[PDB]
Amino acid sequence: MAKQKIRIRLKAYDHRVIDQSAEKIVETAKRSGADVSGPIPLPTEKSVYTIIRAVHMYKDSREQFEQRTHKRLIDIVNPTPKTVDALMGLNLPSGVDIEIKL
Amino acid sequence: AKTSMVAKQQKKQKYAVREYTRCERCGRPHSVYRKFKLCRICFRELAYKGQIPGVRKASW
Amino acid sequence: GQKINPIGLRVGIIRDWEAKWYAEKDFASLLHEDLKIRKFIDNELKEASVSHVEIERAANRINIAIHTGKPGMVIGKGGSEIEKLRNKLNALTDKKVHINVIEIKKVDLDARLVAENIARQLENRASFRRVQKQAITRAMKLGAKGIKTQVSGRLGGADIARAEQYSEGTVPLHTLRADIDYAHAEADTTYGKLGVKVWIYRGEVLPT
Amino acid sequence: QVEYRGTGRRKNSVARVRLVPGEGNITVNNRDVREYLPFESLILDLNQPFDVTETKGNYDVLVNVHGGGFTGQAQAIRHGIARALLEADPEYRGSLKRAGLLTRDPRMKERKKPGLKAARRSPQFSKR
Amino acid sequence: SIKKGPFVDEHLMKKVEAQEGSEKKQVIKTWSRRSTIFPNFIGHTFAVYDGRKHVPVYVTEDMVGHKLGEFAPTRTFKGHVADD
Amino acid sequence: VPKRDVLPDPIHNSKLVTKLINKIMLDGKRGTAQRILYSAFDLVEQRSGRDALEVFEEAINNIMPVLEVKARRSNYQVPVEVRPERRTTLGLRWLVNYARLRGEKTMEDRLANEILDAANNTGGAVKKREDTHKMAEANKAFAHYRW
RNA sequence: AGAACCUUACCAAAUCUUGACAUCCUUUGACAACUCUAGAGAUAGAGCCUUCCCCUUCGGGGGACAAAGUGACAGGUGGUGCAUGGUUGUCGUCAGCUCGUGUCGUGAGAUGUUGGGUUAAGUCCCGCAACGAGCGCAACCCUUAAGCUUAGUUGCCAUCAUUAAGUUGGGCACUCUAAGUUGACUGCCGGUGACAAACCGGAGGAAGGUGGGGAUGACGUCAAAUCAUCAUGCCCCUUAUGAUUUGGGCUACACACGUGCUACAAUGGACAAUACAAAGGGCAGCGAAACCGCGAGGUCAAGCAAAUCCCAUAAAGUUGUUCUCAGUUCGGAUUGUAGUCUGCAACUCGACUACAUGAAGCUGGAAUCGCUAGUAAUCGUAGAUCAGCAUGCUACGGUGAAUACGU
Repeated sequence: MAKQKIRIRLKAYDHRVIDQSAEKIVETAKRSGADVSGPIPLPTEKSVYTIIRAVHMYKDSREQFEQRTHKRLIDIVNPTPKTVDALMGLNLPSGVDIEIKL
Repeated sequence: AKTSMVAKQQKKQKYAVREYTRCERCGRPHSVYRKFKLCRICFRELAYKGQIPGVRKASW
Repeated sequence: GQKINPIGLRVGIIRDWEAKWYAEKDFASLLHEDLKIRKFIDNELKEASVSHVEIERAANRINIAIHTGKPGMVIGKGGSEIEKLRNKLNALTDKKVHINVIEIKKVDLDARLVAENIARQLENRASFRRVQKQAITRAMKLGAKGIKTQVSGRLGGADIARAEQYSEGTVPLHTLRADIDYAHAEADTTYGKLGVKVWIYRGEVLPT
Repeated sequence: QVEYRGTGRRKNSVARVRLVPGEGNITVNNRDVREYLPFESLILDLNQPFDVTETKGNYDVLVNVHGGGFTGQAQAIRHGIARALLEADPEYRGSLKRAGLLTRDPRMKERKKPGLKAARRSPQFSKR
Repeated sequence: SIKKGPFVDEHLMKKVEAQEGSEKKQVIKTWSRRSTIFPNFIGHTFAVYDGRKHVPVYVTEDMVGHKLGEFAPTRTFKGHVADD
Repeated sequence: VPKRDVLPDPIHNSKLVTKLINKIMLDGKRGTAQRILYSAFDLVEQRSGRDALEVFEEAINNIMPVLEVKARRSNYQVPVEVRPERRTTLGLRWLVNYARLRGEKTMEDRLANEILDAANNTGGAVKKREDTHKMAEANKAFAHYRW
């Protein structure tokens, strides 16, 4: 669908750090403008790594692992160079992976 | 031995794959992941350390 | 089994990682970047006796901080040393850094420091027992709810290996809100090798 | 006119039931009940709500649904029905809760752990 | 099999060209695993390295059903007491 | 430890059908037993014109043990009444298990023959009844003065 | 959690000595590549050009090269797991095991932790020369069952219009997605019970007596396993117990053993139509459409770093036609031929399709294992390891039961 817009994606591994950071960049988004979109969730993909507790043998007693990956989705309408600075001004803390986009 | 096999899998090769992708620090080839290039035990005993991201564990 | 380390259990809830950076799925470049950091620090550890170093990593930079009981070893007199270490680091890290020393507080109650210490007295052939009783004793003055302290191997540089432990106070272990400082060590004198397994418990707290 | 609406959850499925007053004639996904179930002639059990509650019946029905086999979602049908008949009048709960049909059956599949393989069988011992 | 098409290791051909256009041998050395028969290689006496010591085999015209890649296995009697 | 019932089945209207189909369901294919049974209650009425409940209910009385044994200890064994749950469970259990043992090629002929012969007090179901009720309630003298 | 080579440790052959490789001193130097020759490669034999790049005032300094000397050296899948660290099974998630103070006893030891009652639980009350503490069970955390708020794209389309189609206008009502919080705790009622603990039943609610599950594994035991993940004491090898390479074998074959697959057919077999998932992976990788070919596959190239697009039809099932009990249109082994892809090359030893073959076998003896409800039984899907290769492993859902008299 056609519209003037900003959109980004975040990624990190902790719902608290990611959602407080979302509170930052939403606050600063509408700080310098309007028409923000909230911190829209995403399915939060996962992984798995099954390993045997072992050195030599005894495969029956296996072990697992995983790496959750939050995903967050934000949009803004009516761009301007100021909310740009709200994007590239504050990501902090920096376990996040921002990819500023249009 | 394992020491010259480090050199084996390090050098140039005649073609694409006579290779094996073994663990950086542990000299074990088997039971290795491409994502990390760490062997079986070593990823685990480091996984406990709270070093690599991340949780780990027990939700599946 | 049999037992495990708590740190891979308490992690996910009540401790962040010792290493942090962007995934992008390319880990190996950056994790095995971290791996050499994890090597070289030994040549500070030998003089410093540090607890743990973090690696935060923003986009274009690196930011770490080493937890010590001995700052003066690493800071240099008036900064003579950490710049030198940046120089010997950039040669292999091949990228910039802001190495930023951190002090850990109630400074010597910590685990890897103290485990390292008792190992140190076992390096010069101290008898085993006084090490452990004095460990727990000073620990209890400094404030704590309970400690365990262990050794393994051939004691007194002697016949077939054994293991003991002199714990005091409550050491809540199978619970899940503890925030305990587990560590481990090694030491050789003449016969095999001697490790330990320190533990503590110092009150219940979350990272938020 | 007016209709009522409650969901249906069971057995890794999801049903969005739309309860419209009518004679009773049902087309899930714009498709009749017979046209959706193999074989199946246990359909009167989806009309078990209509025998005990809104006796004898009936209301026409619309619904959309996906996920899980035919059974678990055929019985995901029931819960938005009972809930919706209680949206109408809480009168009907007393004969429902002495029959159930509303407690969204919490049971479903179970993870594995070593012993189970390509089909669900746990292992043997080494004899002789 | 083959992805279109037949082939040779192309050290074999380079040898046996000079061996063959002129008078031939009763004897050859080789490794001959990445390679095979086709009409240039008949009559000459190749010897695949069996693992211990290459054995002379003389090619025959009819070696279309059999090939060069192997003639005398590494198993070599048997390994077992009984037989076929 | 209680039973966790099966509700009705309205084809043809009764519940013993409901308990029946589940035993025939070899390897979890409930529609096949559903079909062949329901057709069995078409054909049993077709041949020997009568009601499905006449042949079915009457047979599963005729093949239904009411006295029975159990062992314990030398080799003694108590004669024992059958609970109504196990009563029908045995009727249907041995019913299908021998209905197999006829040996026809057809889905329903074997059954209609089975319960329509049982309803005539013939067939190995009835013979099983007579054997169990033979060894039972003939040696009652020794094992009866107990639970 | 991937044996053509590689891996691979083992064998034959040609090969090497600070060596395959790492640090140190000298000695230099930024580094190198393409062809010929000989060779199976390893290699060298020659052309050719690696070329003081960061800093120089003629030297120099440096990451980094260098061939040679080269003593310290290096290396050992070389032995001892009954010398060790570390790591892991097992008794067993069995419910227990221990310490202080004090008492008794000549003492070893006992006392607590015993008895009554009670529990899945050394769980808990009461009583008692015993009082307290710890480790342990429980919780504490993840996941699951319902609801409330928040947020609405790639998700959804209820109101409507439009459409191959939610594809787009519009919408966030519902579903959903992931975040915050409510709830279940003998907790409310009734009886029983030493009034107490606790047991039994009643309501409510989505969910009642640890609600299902997971993770978690006491003191210790088996001188249990591993020196071959690694680390390491001792001992041993060194012009070879170290090294490079080609080929080979780790996959043999009179036999037994164990694990698992498909069969011994009418709930069945062949053909045709037809509906319902969940979860997970894809950047030098997913391979859409269309085209060729019987087929594996091939051309071709759109979209795709992902709620977008591809993997990816889900299969079982349901409806139909035929089959009418045969070693059969049962089964699907073995063999020959013709072909597809990957890799250099599929000969030992890859996988795959097409044709033909058409094995043993018609429910299993003596003995024997699994399992108490989303379980067994049963169908298919995804992934890791990965140039190619999983009947195995892990997770994913689909259909879905009988019995539990009783100790």
